[PDB]
Amino acid sequence: GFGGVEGKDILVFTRQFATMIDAGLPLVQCLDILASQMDNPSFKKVLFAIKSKVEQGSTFADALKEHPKVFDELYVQLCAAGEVGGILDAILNRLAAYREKNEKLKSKVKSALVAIGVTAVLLLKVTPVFEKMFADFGSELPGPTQMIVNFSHMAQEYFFHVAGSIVAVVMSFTWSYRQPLFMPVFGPVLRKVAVARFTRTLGTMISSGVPILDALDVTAKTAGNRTVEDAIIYVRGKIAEGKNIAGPLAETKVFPSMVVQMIGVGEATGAMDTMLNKIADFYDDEVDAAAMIEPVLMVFLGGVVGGFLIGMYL
Amino acid sequence: GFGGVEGKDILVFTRQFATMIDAGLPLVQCLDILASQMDNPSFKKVLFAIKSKVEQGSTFADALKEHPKVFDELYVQLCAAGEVGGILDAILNRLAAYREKNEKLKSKVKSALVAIGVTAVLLLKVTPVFEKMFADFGSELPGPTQMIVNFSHMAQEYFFHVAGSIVAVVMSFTWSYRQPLFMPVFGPVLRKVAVARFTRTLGTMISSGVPILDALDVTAKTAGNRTVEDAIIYVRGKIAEGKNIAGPLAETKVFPSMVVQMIGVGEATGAMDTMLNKIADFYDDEVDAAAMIEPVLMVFLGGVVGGFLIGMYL
Amino acid sequence: IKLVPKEVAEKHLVVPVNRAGPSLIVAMCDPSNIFAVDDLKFLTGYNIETVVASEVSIREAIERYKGPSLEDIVGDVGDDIEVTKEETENIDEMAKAADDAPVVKLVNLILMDAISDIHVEPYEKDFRVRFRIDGVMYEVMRPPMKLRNAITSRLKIMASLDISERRLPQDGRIKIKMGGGKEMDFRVSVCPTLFGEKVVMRL
Amino acid sequence: IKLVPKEVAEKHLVVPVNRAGPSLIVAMCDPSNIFAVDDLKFLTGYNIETVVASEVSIREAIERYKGPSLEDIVGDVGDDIEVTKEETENIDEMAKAADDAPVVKLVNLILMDAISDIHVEPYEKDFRVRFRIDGVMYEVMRPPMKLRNAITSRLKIMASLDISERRLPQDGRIKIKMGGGKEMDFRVSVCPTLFGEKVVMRLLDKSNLQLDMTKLGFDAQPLAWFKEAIDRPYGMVLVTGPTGSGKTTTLYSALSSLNGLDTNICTAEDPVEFNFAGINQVQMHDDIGLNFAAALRSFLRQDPDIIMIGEIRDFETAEIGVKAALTGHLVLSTLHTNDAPGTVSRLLNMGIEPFLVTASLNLILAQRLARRLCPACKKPAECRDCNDRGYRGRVAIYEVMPFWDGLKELVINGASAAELKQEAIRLGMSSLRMSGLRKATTLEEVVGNTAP
Amino acid sequence: MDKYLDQFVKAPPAIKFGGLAFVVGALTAANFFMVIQPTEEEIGWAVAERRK
Repeated sequence: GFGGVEGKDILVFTRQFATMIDAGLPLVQCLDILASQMDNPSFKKVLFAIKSKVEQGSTFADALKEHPKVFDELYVQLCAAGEVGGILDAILNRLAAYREKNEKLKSKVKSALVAIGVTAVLLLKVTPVFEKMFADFGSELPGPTQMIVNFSHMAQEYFFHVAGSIVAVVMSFTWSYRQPLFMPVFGPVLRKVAVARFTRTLGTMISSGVPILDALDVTAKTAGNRTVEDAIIYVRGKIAEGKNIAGPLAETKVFPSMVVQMIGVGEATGAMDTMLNKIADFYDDEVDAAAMIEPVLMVFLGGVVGGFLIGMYL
Repeated sequence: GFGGVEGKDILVFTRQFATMIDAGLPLVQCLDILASQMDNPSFKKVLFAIKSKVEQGSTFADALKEHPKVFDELYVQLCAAGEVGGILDAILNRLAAYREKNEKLKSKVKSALVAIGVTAVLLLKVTPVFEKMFADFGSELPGPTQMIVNFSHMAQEYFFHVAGSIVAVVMSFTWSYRQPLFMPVFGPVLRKVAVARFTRTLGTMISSGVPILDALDVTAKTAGNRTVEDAIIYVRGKIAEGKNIAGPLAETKVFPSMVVQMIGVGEATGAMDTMLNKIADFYDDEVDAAAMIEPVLMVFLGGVVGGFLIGMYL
Repeated sequence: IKLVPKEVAEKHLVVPVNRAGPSLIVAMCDPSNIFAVDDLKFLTGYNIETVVASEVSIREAIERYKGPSLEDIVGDVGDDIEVTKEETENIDEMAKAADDAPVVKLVNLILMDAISDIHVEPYEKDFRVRFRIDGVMYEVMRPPMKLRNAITSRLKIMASLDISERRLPQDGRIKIKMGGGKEMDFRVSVCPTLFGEKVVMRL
Repeated sequence: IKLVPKEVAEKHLVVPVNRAGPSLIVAMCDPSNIFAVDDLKFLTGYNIETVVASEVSIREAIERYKGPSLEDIVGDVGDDIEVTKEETENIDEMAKAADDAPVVKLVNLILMDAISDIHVEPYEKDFRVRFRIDGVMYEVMRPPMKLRNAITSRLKIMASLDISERRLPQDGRIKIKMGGGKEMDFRVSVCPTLFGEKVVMRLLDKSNLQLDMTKLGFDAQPLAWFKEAIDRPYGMVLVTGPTGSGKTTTLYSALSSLNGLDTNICTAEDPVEFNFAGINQVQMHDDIGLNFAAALRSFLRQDPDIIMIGEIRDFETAEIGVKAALTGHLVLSTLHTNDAPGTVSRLLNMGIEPFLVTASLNLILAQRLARRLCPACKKPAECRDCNDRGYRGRVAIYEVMPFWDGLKELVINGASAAELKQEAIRLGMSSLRMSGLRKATTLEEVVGNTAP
Repeated sequence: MDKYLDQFVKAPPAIKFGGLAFVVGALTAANFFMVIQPTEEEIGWAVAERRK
């Protein structure tokens, strides 16, 4: 018996492979880099073993088959479908987006059938069960009827409470579904997520040995947010013209003073790889902290429960 | 009407004065340095004005009196008590520790009625509500009584469950209050805080113009953690013998590969001041952000809930 | 400091004043008196280092043992250089009336501690000077580590700077109120000067 | 450690003391006893490496017993050099009472691990040395890679530096508490030294050589009188020489030999090496983050009659130095070089001109090591700097004394009395002459008698 | 091994004698207890018989 790896940790590693492979590095060199940039041993250890099979000439799909407890049949088949069709790059991008959506969805049920499914049944009916069970403590409560009425009339009068229960359900479903003119002012710009991804990708390609300009040309093709893609094309154009990396960044609001000042050190130090790796880890942890997706649950959780109980009493 | 300054910003500045004054720099030169190293204008601006009074010959206590909205009566009196008794150095160290405890205590109530208050009620009773909900689903559960007993006996037998609920509460309160044989292995070593303080102190004395070795001799007397003091005495001893600063650091785990690589660039560039200032501000921001403070919550969260449910079951 | 009975110090007009390099520093008014010296050698059991001092200065030190000073120090309105010397002095006199209720005019020491070449090389080393006619000569002025350190901060501060282990060397200038200047080099601790703290003054 | 029965060790006075490179190290008092050796070979089944030891030391070790050490190591209050050796030792004794409850006085090894040439070339290579009489000889001391590495860090650290794969070579100096010095070259790993880590130590041993070293034939008494003179009227001098020809020793000799009791002298060194029996003296040492220039720059500032710079190696200080010479101080220092283009090249390459150095530098001694098989000879190979030339080749140098190695003699080579005249006058010049022909080994006493 | 053996020729007359003595002390403790218990039993049988 062996377990997989965390949702976070699959995420980081699938993202960073998709990024390196779409950069045109050799698959074995992609594998080496993410292993060598890893913080947990179990990841660095596996990825050396996956790479060891790839250097014997096996496909990535067949190399991941050595860890079926970590990469399930659906993951390998996605890889292998990409390898068979000549689309390994775009299926890894798909898998990275998949792993990101999976981790975010995990944090965000749990915060405040897997665990998400069992916890989501369990939260969706907790209250409405409470409710039915206070309303089953005997007869002649607030709002009931006597049991001798005809059933249809008894059930229709309680319709109030059947309704307050369904509304309670709809609410906890909404919290679980949501929760996992200046025209340019209205466009979605770069977020925290998109800066964290950028920084990880660049930290990744620099630590591997790619120059800054080669890493930026790859990244400018793999950036999801259009306004950031436009930002990064401008940063790369500025750097390729001979402007200093920290100065192309300083023109764009999305990079704080600390980010620019830290990058500006990294330029003079030949340590940009790592400046970016520490920036990226800082951002990835700020991202996963960012907490209102769990407090607003609980607001609607007990607020609806209490609204039911109040409802019939009155 | 004028406001004070932030808890963070009093902190940084009281620390860095205590550090410079305990170094034996002249008080006016201490004042100049922290003003000249400041990032906010309002701080650099005041500290030029406090220094302007000190160069007219006034005490630091009487110079801070020009900003009574920033340095309260209790702060000045501590300074003035230090100045009257010949202990200005040790009362500034006390004030720096005070300001650090004040900022940390501020972040840490406020963090998460705001959102923290609403989320903390909401987490503290979630479980104990679930619990009362499953135990209100009728009669003749695990451990109950029949309703016809006398109330006092019924309530006393359940005392088990009333107790398992309170314990659940105490636990989630502990996680919210805390959280905001190899004998040497058991000693508290250097933390993030202690590295951030060290780096700020050194960034501070180097930017002011002190050499590395003069700054290390002061710092080795003002380091609070004993194991770090022992580390820093070894770093200073190595440097004074003619070993290169990055090489004395590289022997000690508390300095990452990059802190060392960055310091190693600073040695060859004559920019150790700039390097240390940016290292320190990176660390100070990592400190105030700060991942095990959230995983251990959840351990006690569901672990206590489950302990209750099992408790009456049996 | 320690002697045999206070009475013996006063009778023989001698006073121990430190212990350094296994020897007891003894300030003595009559160093030709082998009876007194041998009495001190036998009673203390310590090897002596004799320092000649003026009789009344020894007596004064015996009786002080710098109190009247230990209190006048806690008077911020004295050290303040912003105040003209003419008035500052007055405070020190009137404040001194506390003990006996007179004005003492001109306390030499109380003033000496509030208001062409001097070489001060290390701890317990006699100062050397360059005299206008005599040139390099040794002097009867020595300071042990504590006194050295105190001088050193004194001179440093009056020259307007802050010498410390962080900034151990200091090249400033003293402005005597008489518009007269002097070049002061100075070192704290032993980090650059193994022989201890030290100062030089080219008047 | 392991033997057969404790009784057998005591009876035969032998003790195993380690196992290395499949062999059992056996300390043995009677290595001629083939019966005992063959008994140990048969009973252990192990191949032996025999080490002779004094009988009572073996017995003591048997009864006392790398373990007692494995615990005394975790005692920070021991390694600390800030603590006087006299007290530190005490802790080690009392702490050792833990095992058997006595005080052992003088644990040789426990001390040996806490408190003229040594060549340590590689892994598992026997150390070589230069003996005062025997010269190059092999030694019974070898260290495998682990022990080498450990020595290497030990010596590195005691010299005050941090050798590592990032900084694999290290050219420092050990300060023996007896004030004595030694030059240490050292290499970690194999990146520069394929044969493994390695170290070399050219031992000084000091308490500083005096002018009593016309015993050692290094400088003739006549020349030493000429320098005695020279140093009294403040002629500035640099001691040049290849590595370990005697530069620092000779310098320290010349300052030490003079009566410096009436002049303020004033020294700036990267580490202590200079001992002087003189009262008016300020000793200055480079600290963290200070350049040599900081200390000289601020020091010349006071009033030194004499300035001694250990050795010029940042020439930003060199510049301050020759500036000090042109105000008219008496400056002295050391420089690594073997002849005149060596130095001048070396001096000019951080921006002092030969007008400033050569014009204000008075005398330059050149030191050597001469070897004739096993004699170790340090001699002053040779130099009076007259000045500069307008339109030139510059450095005008009049060689006073050369050293002929074929006869081991110092010859005067065209120097005349009219050269060294450079005196403010007749009475001054006369004083120089008297010291020339008119002008007890310990430094304290020698200084004591030049003083007079 | 012989140093221990001459520690055995010097001392353990004393140590063997001592061991014998501690043993005989224990056995006398035991037999005194084994004469105190029949006393109690005997008083008991007295109390039964008189009740008959």
